[PDB]
Amino acid sequence: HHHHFNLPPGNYKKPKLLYCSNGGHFLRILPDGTVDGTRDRSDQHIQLQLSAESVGEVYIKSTETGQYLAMDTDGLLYGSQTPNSNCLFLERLEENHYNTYISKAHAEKNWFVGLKKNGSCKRGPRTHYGQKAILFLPLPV
Repeated sequence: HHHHFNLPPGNYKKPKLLYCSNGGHFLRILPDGTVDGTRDRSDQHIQLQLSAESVGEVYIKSTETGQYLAMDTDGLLYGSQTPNSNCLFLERLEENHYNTYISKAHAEKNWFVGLKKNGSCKRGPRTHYGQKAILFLPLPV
């Protein structure tokens, strides 16, 4: 493609929690389709199942509700009931350590999945390489 191909180690067999180093929040997909982050590890909407379409391309689904993480045309994250092209993310390693997710549908603009220090999701255009907001650490459930 038009991006590097350094991939993170690990597999997709088990669901995971995506911990964002920015404010220490776990990515969360609420039932109402809202996406944000919470520090509460017992939350039932932070358990995410990642699966790969093609190598380096993944879907991120909440095991609790079955919703797929998706980014709209204006760069906002939301939970989609069905796995369409806007639910695909390029899963890449960053700084030889973290996981980052670029919206495939908007990869030319580098719109990343990201969380602010206050736990609210960042809007695509507002994300950039170099921010802690886009840096995630996957933890097995």
